[PDB]
Amino acid sequence: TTYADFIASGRTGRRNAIHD
Amino acid sequence: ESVKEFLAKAKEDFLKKWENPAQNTAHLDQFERIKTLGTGSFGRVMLVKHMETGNHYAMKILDKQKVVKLKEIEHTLNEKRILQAVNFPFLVKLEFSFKDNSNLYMVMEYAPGGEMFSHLRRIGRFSEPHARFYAAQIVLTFEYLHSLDLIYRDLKPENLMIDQQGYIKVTDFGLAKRVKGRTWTLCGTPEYLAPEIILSKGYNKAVDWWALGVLIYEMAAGYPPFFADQPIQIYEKIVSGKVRFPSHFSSDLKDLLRNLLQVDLTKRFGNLKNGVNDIKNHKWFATTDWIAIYQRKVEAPFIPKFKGPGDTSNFDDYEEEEIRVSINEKCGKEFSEF
Ligand SMILES: CN(C)c1ccc(O)c(C(=O)c2ccc(C(=O)N[C@@H]3CCCNC[C@H]3NC(=O)c3ccncc3)cc2)c1
Repeated sequence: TTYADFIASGRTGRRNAIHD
Repeated sequence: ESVKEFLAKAKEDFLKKWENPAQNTAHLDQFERIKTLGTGSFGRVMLVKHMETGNHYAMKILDKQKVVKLKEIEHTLNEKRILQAVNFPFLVKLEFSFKDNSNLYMVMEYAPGGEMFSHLRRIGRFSEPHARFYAAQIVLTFEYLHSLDLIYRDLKPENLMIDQQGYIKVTDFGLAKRVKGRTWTLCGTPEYLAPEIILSKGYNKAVDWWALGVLIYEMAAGYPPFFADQPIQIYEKIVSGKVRFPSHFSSDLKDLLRNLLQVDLTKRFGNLKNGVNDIKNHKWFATTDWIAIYQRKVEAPFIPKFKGPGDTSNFDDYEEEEIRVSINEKCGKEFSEF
Protein backbone atom coordinates (compact mmCIF):
# COMPACT_ATOMS: atom_id res chain seq x y z
CA THR A 1 0.00 0.00 0.00
CA THR A 2 1.05 3.59 -0.41
CA TYR A 3 0.82 4.11 3.35
CA ALA A 4 3.16 1.18 3.94
CA ASP A 5 5.57 2.61 1.34
CA PHE A 6 5.50 5.96 3.10
CA ILE A 7 6.13 4.44 6.55
CA ALA A 8 9.09 2.46 5.12
CA SER A 9 10.54 5.65 3.54
CA GLY A 10 13.21 7.92 4.92
CA ARG A 11 10.93 10.94 5.04
CA THR A 12 8.40 10.32 7.83
CA GLY A 13 10.30 12.37 10.43
CA ARG A 14 10.53 16.15 10.73
CA ARG A 15 11.56 17.59 7.40
CA ASN A 16 14.13 20.36 7.03
CA ALA A 17 13.87 23.24 4.61
CA ILE A 18 16.45 23.68 1.86
CA HIS A 19 17.84 27.22 1.49
CA ASP A 20 19.75 29.90 -0.38
CA GLU B 1 -16.04 40.63 12.37
CA SER B 2 -15.14 39.08 8.99
CA VAL B 3 -11.49 38.69 7.91
CA LYS B 4 -11.98 41.27 5.10
CA GLU B 5 -13.36 43.77 7.62
CA PHE B 6 -10.28 43.16 9.83
CA LEU B 7 -7.90 43.70 6.88
CA ALA B 8 -8.48 47.46 6.49
CA LYS B 9 -7.11 48.50 9.84
CA ALA B 10 -4.79 45.50 9.95
CA LYS B 11 -2.77 46.52 6.89
CA GLU B 12 -2.27 50.01 8.31
CA ASP B 13 -1.13 48.52 11.65
CA PHE B 14 1.22 46.13 9.91
CA LEU B 15 2.80 48.77 7.69
CA LYS B 16 3.48 50.99 10.70
CA LYS B 17 5.25 48.17 12.54
CA TRP B 18 7.02 46.99 9.39
CA GLU B 19 8.43 50.46 8.80
CA ASN B 20 9.52 50.98 12.44
CA PRO B 21 10.15 47.58 14.07
CA ALA B 22 10.36 47.09 17.82
CA GLN B 23 13.84 46.19 19.11
CA ASN B 24 15.31 45.11 22.45
CA THR B 25 12.12 44.58 24.47
CA ALA B 26 13.48 42.05 26.98
CA HIS B 27 16.67 40.44 28.28
CA LEU B 28 17.75 36.79 28.65
CA ASP B 29 17.97 37.08 32.46
CA GLN B 30 14.24 37.76 32.63
CA PHE B 31 13.43 34.14 31.66
CA GLU B 32 13.97 30.74 33.24
CA ARG B 33 14.84 28.20 30.54
CA ILE B 34 12.96 24.91 30.99
CA LYS B 35 13.01 22.53 28.00
CA THR B 36 13.81 22.34 24.27
CA LEU B 37 10.62 22.09 22.18
CA GLY B 38 12.30 22.05 18.75
CA THR B 39 15.52 22.65 16.79
CA GLY B 40 16.63 24.25 13.55
CA SER B 41 19.74 25.07 11.57
CA PHE B 42 21.03 27.85 13.80
CA GLY B 43 19.45 27.04 17.13
CA ARG B 44 16.39 25.87 18.98
CA VAL B 45 13.05 26.86 20.57
CA MET B 46 12.77 26.40 24.35
CA LEU B 47 9.93 26.53 26.82
CA VAL B 48 10.74 29.40 29.15
CA LYS B 49 9.04 31.15 32.04
CA HIS B 50 9.03 34.94 32.31
CA MET B 51 10.01 35.35 35.98
CA GLU B 52 8.19 38.62 36.61
CA THR B 53 4.76 37.54 35.30
CA GLY B 54 5.08 33.75 35.56
CA ASN B 55 3.88 33.50 31.94
CA HIS B 56 5.30 30.72 29.79
CA TYR B 57 6.61 31.40 26.29
CA ALA B 58 8.47 29.60 23.49
CA MET B 59 11.85 31.25 22.97
CA LYS B 60 13.79 30.82 19.75
CA ILE B 61 17.56 31.17 20.19
CA LEU B 62 19.74 31.61 17.08
CA ASP B 63 23.54 31.57 16.97
CA LYS B 64 24.62 34.69 15.04
CA GLN B 65 27.90 33.12 13.92
CA LYS B 66 26.14 30.07 12.43
CA VAL B 67 23.74 32.31 10.53
CA VAL B 68 26.44 34.43 8.90
CA LYS B 69 28.44 31.28 8.06
CA LEU B 70 25.55 29.72 6.16
CA LYS B 71 24.72 33.10 4.54
CA GLU B 72 21.21 33.32 6.01
CA ILE B 73 21.36 36.77 7.52
CA GLU B 74 18.62 38.22 5.35
CA HIS B 75 16.15 35.40 5.98
CA THR B 76 16.65 35.67 9.79
CA LEU B 77 16.10 39.47 9.60
CA ASN B 78 12.93 38.82 7.53
CA GLU B 79 11.67 36.37 10.21
CA LYS B 80 11.91 38.85 13.02
CA ARG B 81 10.81 41.95 11.09
CA ILE B 82 7.70 40.20 9.81
CA LEU B 83 6.80 38.39 13.03
CA GLN B 84 6.98 41.57 15.14
CA ALA B 85 4.65 43.36 12.61
CA VAL B 86 1.83 40.81 12.15
CA ASN B 87 -1.29 40.17 14.24
CA PHE B 88 -3.69 37.36 13.38
CA PRO B 89 -5.50 34.68 15.45
CA PHE B 90 -3.75 31.80 13.62
CA LEU B 91 -0.19 33.15 13.85
CA VAL B 92 2.08 32.72 16.83
CA LYS B 93 2.43 36.07 18.58
CA LEU B 94 5.88 37.53 19.09
CA GLU B 95 5.98 38.92 22.63
CA PHE B 96 9.59 40.09 22.92
CA SER B 97 12.85 40.11 20.99
CA PHE B 98 16.42 40.94 21.84
CA LYS B 99 20.02 39.95 21.13
CA ASP B 100 23.27 39.61 23.04
CA ASN B 101 26.93 39.12 22.16
CA SER B 102 26.30 35.63 20.71
CA ASN B 103 22.63 35.08 19.96
CA LEU B 104 19.32 36.36 18.63
CA TYR B 105 16.19 35.74 20.72
CA MET B 106 12.50 35.70 19.78
CA VAL B 107 10.09 35.08 22.65
CA MET B 108 6.82 33.84 21.13
CA GLU B 109 3.57 32.64 22.57
CA TYR B 110 3.75 29.00 23.71
CA ALA B 111 1.38 26.58 21.91
CA PRO B 112 0.98 23.74 24.36
CA GLY B 113 -0.80 21.35 22.00
CA GLY B 114 2.42 20.65 20.11
CA GLU B 115 2.99 20.41 16.36
CA MET B 116 0.29 19.18 14.01
CA PHE B 117 3.06 16.96 12.65
CA SER B 118 3.15 14.94 15.87
CA HIS B 119 -0.60 14.31 15.98
CA LEU B 120 -0.87 13.58 12.24
CA ARG B 121 1.93 11.01 12.32
CA ARG B 122 0.53 9.31 15.46
CA ILE B 123 -3.08 9.18 14.31
CA GLY B 124 -2.11 8.35 10.71
CA ARG B 125 -4.53 10.55 8.84
CA PHE B 126 -7.26 13.07 9.63
CA SER B 127 -10.88 12.75 8.53
CA GLU B 128 -11.93 15.18 5.85
CA PRO B 129 -13.88 17.38 8.34
CA HIS B 130 -10.82 17.40 10.66
CA ALA B 131 -8.48 18.30 7.79
CA ARG B 132 -11.00 20.93 6.57
CA PHE B 133 -11.12 22.64 9.98
CA TYR B 134 -7.34 23.12 9.80
CA ALA B 135 -7.31 23.98 6.10
CA ALA B 136 -9.83 26.77 6.59
CA GLN B 137 -7.55 28.46 9.14
CA ILE B 138 -4.66 28.28 6.67
CA VAL B 139 -6.82 29.77 3.88
CA LEU B 140 -7.71 32.70 6.18
CA THR B 141 -4.08 33.09 7.30
CA PHE B 142 -2.82 33.27 3.70
CA GLU B 143 -5.59 35.73 2.84
CA TYR B 144 -4.20 37.90 5.67
CA LEU B 145 -0.49 37.41 4.87
CA HIS B 146 -0.88 37.82 1.13
CA SER B 147 -2.85 41.05 1.63
CA LEU B 148 0.28 42.39 3.35
CA ASP B 149 2.47 41.29 0.38
CA LEU B 150 3.96 38.46 2.49
CA ILE B 151 4.72 35.00 1.10
CA TYR B 152 5.09 32.38 3.83
CA ARG B 153 6.97 29.65 1.87
CA ASP B 154 7.21 26.88 4.49
CA LEU B 155 3.75 25.46 5.03
CA LYS B 156 3.89 21.93 6.53
CA PRO B 157 2.52 20.18 9.62
CA GLU B 158 5.86 20.74 11.45
CA ASN B 159 5.15 24.50 11.44
CA LEU B 160 1.47 24.40 12.45
CA MET B 161 1.21 24.48 16.23
CA ILE B 162 -1.97 23.50 18.05
CA ASP B 163 -3.17 25.76 20.85
CA GLN B 164 -5.18 24.92 24.00
CA GLN B 165 -8.48 25.27 22.10
CA GLY B 166 -7.39 23.03 19.23
CA TYR B 167 -6.82 25.92 16.77
CA ILE B 168 -3.68 26.52 14.69
CA LYS B 169 -0.80 28.91 15.31
CA VAL B 170 1.54 29.13 12.28
CA THR B 171 5.18 29.44 13.40
CA ASP B 172 8.71 29.51 11.88
CA PHE B 173 8.68 32.55 9.66
CA GLY B 174 12.31 31.99 8.59
CA LEU B 175 11.39 31.80 4.89
CA ALA B 176 8.66 34.44 4.96
CA LYS B 177 9.34 37.49 2.79
CA ARG B 178 7.62 40.75 1.91
CA VAL B 179 7.68 40.98 -1.88
CA LYS B 180 5.60 42.79 -4.46
CA GLY B 181 5.72 40.74 -7.67
CA ARG B 182 8.30 37.91 -8.11
CA THR B 183 11.12 36.36 -6.08
CA TRP B 184 13.75 33.73 -6.88
CA THR B 185 15.26 32.01 -3.86
CA LEU B 186 15.31 28.23 -4.10
CA CYS B 187 13.93 27.54 -0.65
CA GLY B 188 11.22 25.63 1.22
CA THR B 189 10.73 21.98 2.13
CA PRO B 190 11.06 19.48 -0.79
CA GLU B 191 7.63 17.81 -0.49
CA TYR B 192 5.92 21.21 -0.43
CA LEU B 193 7.77 23.02 -3.27
CA ALA B 194 5.78 24.32 -6.21
CA PRO B 195 7.14 23.32 -9.64
CA GLU B 196 8.00 26.92 -10.48
CA ILE B 197 10.39 27.08 -7.47
CA ILE B 198 12.18 23.88 -8.58
CA LEU B 199 12.43 25.09 -12.19
CA SER B 200 14.13 28.36 -11.14
CA LYS B 201 11.38 30.39 -12.86
CA GLY B 202 10.71 33.28 -10.55
CA TYR B 203 7.56 32.90 -8.48
CA ASN B 204 4.96 34.60 -6.37
CA LYS B 205 2.40 33.98 -3.63
CA ALA B 206 0.85 31.16 -5.72
CA VAL B 207 3.50 28.88 -4.21
CA ASP B 208 1.69 29.10 -0.87
CA TRP B 209 -1.53 27.88 -2.51
CA TRP B 210 0.33 24.94 -4.11
CA ALA B 211 1.67 24.11 -0.64
CA LEU B 212 -1.87 24.26 0.75
CA GLY B 213 -2.77 21.52 -1.75
CA VAL B 214 0.16 19.44 -0.47
CA LEU B 215 -0.87 20.05 3.16
CA ILE B 216 -4.53 19.12 2.63
CA TYR B 217 -3.49 15.97 0.73
CA GLU B 218 -1.04 14.99 3.51
CA MET B 219 -3.61 15.67 6.25
CA ALA B 220 -6.29 13.59 4.52
CA ALA B 221 -4.06 10.79 3.16
CA GLY B 222 -1.49 10.44 5.94
CA TYR B 223 1.35 10.92 3.44
CA PRO B 224 2.18 13.78 1.03
CA PRO B 225 1.39 13.55 -2.69
CA PHE B 226 5.08 13.36 -3.75
CA PHE B 227 7.58 11.43 -1.62
CA ALA B 228 10.85 9.59 -2.21
CA ASP B 229 14.05 9.09 -0.23
CA GLN B 230 16.16 11.75 -2.02
CA PRO B 231 14.97 15.34 -2.55
CA ILE B 232 15.97 15.14 -6.22
CA GLN B 233 13.49 12.28 -6.71
CA ILE B 234 10.77 14.34 -5.03
CA TYR B 235 11.51 17.29 -7.37
CA GLU B 236 11.15 15.03 -10.43
CA LYS B 237 7.73 13.88 -9.20
CA ILE B 238 6.57 17.45 -8.54
CA VAL B 239 7.51 18.85 -11.95
CA SER B 240 5.86 15.87 -13.63
CA GLY B 241 2.81 16.70 -11.48
CA LYS B 242 0.91 13.42 -11.96
CA VAL B 243 -0.91 13.27 -8.65
CA ARG B 244 -2.89 10.16 -7.76
CA PHE B 245 -5.39 10.12 -4.90
CA PRO B 246 -6.42 7.55 -2.26
CA SER B 247 -9.70 5.84 -3.10
CA HIS B 248 -11.22 7.24 0.13
CA PHE B 249 -10.81 10.87 -0.95
CA SER B 250 -14.18 12.42 -1.75
CA SER B 251 -14.89 13.71 -5.27
CA ASP B 252 -14.99 17.27 -3.91
CA LEU B 253 -11.60 16.92 -2.19
CA LYS B 254 -10.00 15.52 -5.34
CA ASP B 255 -11.37 18.42 -7.41
CA LEU B 256 -10.04 21.02 -4.98
CA LEU B 257 -6.62 19.33 -4.91
CA ARG B 258 -6.44 19.16 -8.72
CA ASN B 259 -6.99 22.93 -8.77
CA LEU B 260 -4.39 23.66 -6.04
CA LEU B 261 -1.80 21.14 -7.31
CA GLN B 262 -1.97 22.78 -10.71
CA VAL B 263 1.37 23.28 -12.48
CA ASP B 264 -0.09 26.05 -14.71
CA LEU B 265 -0.19 29.49 -12.97
CA THR B 266 -3.03 30.89 -15.11
CA LYS B 267 -5.07 28.04 -13.74
CA ARG B 268 -4.05 27.51 -10.06
CA PHE B 269 -6.71 28.31 -7.45
CA GLY B 270 -5.66 31.21 -5.23
CA ASN B 271 -3.88 32.74 -8.25
CA LEU B 272 -6.87 33.68 -10.40
CA LYS B 273 -8.72 37.03 -10.62
CA ASN B 274 -11.23 35.81 -8.01
CA GLY B 275 -8.32 35.15 -5.63
CA VAL B 276 -9.11 33.44 -2.34
CA ASN B 277 -12.81 33.06 -3.18
CA ASP B 278 -12.14 30.29 -5.74
CA ILE B 279 -11.01 28.29 -2.71
CA LYS B 280 -13.49 29.57 -0.08
CA ASN B 281 -16.46 28.89 -2.38
CA HIS B 282 -15.26 25.48 -3.53
CA LYS B 283 -17.73 22.66 -2.79
CA TRP B 284 -15.27 20.93 -0.42
CA PHE B 285 -15.68 23.97 1.88
CA ALA B 286 -19.51 24.10 1.66
CA THR B 287 -19.82 23.28 5.40
CA THR B 288 -17.28 25.97 6.35
CA ASP B 289 -18.50 29.14 8.02
CA TRP B 290 -15.53 31.39 7.34
CA ILE B 291 -16.54 34.01 9.91
CA ALA B 292 -17.12 31.42 12.64
CA ILE B 293 -13.68 29.94 11.97
CA TYR B 294 -12.07 33.37 12.09
CA GLN B 295 -13.91 34.09 15.35
CA ARG B 296 -12.84 30.67 16.76
CA LYS B 297 -16.50 29.79 17.41
CA VAL B 298 -16.28 26.32 15.78
CA GLU B 299 -15.66 23.42 18.16
CA ALA B 300 -12.33 21.89 17.26
CA PRO B 301 -12.27 18.19 16.25
CA PHE B 302 -9.22 17.64 18.43
CA ILE B 303 -8.31 19.35 21.69
CA PRO B 304 -4.89 18.47 23.16
CA LYS B 305 -4.62 16.99 26.64
CA PHE B 306 -2.87 19.64 28.73
CA LYS B 307 -1.76 19.06 32.34
CA GLY B 308 -1.29 22.65 33.53
CA PRO B 309 1.10 25.48 32.61
CA GLY B 310 4.54 24.47 31.37
CA ASP B 311 3.55 20.86 30.65
CA THR B 312 5.22 19.60 27.47
CA SER B 313 3.67 16.14 27.03
CA ASN B 314 2.66 17.12 23.47
CA PHE B 315 6.31 17.62 22.47
CA ASP B 316 9.19 15.27 21.70
CA ASP B 317 12.36 15.21 23.75
CA TYR B 318 15.52 16.85 22.49
CA GLU B 319 19.06 16.83 23.83
CA GLU B 320 19.65 20.00 25.89
CA GLU B 321 22.69 22.29 25.55
CA GLU B 322 24.01 25.15 27.70
CA ILE B 323 23.25 28.56 26.15
CA ARG B 324 26.65 30.17 25.68
CA VAL B 325 27.17 33.94 25.54
CA SER B 326 30.61 35.19 24.53
CA ILE B 327 32.31 38.10 26.28
CA ASN B 328 32.88 39.54 22.77
CA GLU B 329 30.12 40.87 20.53
CA LYS B 330 29.78 38.78 17.36
CA CYS B 331 28.44 39.98 14.01
CA GLY B 332 27.06 43.23 15.41
CA LYS B 333 26.77 45.16 12.16
CA GLU B 334 25.14 42.22 10.32
CA PHE B 335 22.34 42.08 12.89
CA SER B 336 22.15 45.83 13.67
CA GLU B 337 18.43 46.10 12.87
CA PHE B 338 17.41 43.01 14.87
C1 LIG C 1 17.31 30.26 6.72
N1 LIG C 1 16.99 29.21 7.71
C2 LIG C 1 16.32 28.02 7.13
C3 LIG C 1 16.48 29.61 8.97
C4 LIG C 1 15.69 30.79 9.07
C5 LIG C 1 15.16 31.19 10.28
C6 LIG C 1 15.39 30.43 11.46
O1 LIG C 1 14.88 30.81 12.58
C7 LIG C 1 16.18 29.25 11.34
C8 LIG C 1 16.47 28.45 12.49
O2 LIG C 1 17.68 28.24 12.74
C9 LIG C 1 15.50 27.79 13.36
C10 LIG C 1 15.86 27.44 14.67
C11 LIG C 1 14.95 26.76 15.48
C12 LIG C 1 13.67 26.42 15.00
C13 LIG C 1 12.73 25.66 15.84
O3 LIG C 1 13.14 25.00 16.80
N2 LIG C 1 11.39 25.61 15.53
C14 LIG C 1 10.47 24.62 16.13
C15 LIG C 1 10.80 23.17 15.69
C16 LIG C 1 10.82 22.96 14.16
C17 LIG C 1 9.41 22.75 13.60
N3 LIG C 1 8.51 23.98 13.73
C18 LIG C 1 8.02 24.21 15.14
C19 LIG C 1 9.01 25.11 15.90
N4 LIG C 1 8.43 25.38 17.23
C20 LIG C 1 7.87 26.61 17.56
O4 LIG C 1 8.13 27.59 16.83
C21 LIG C 1 6.97 26.70 18.71
C22 LIG C 1 6.15 27.82 18.88
C23 LIG C 1 5.27 27.92 19.95
N5 LIG C 1 5.17 26.95 20.86
C24 LIG C 1 5.95 25.87 20.73
C25 LIG C 1 6.85 25.69 19.68
C26 LIG C 1 13.34 26.76 13.69
C27 LIG C 1 14.24 27.43 12.89
C28 LIG C 1 16.72 28.85 10.10
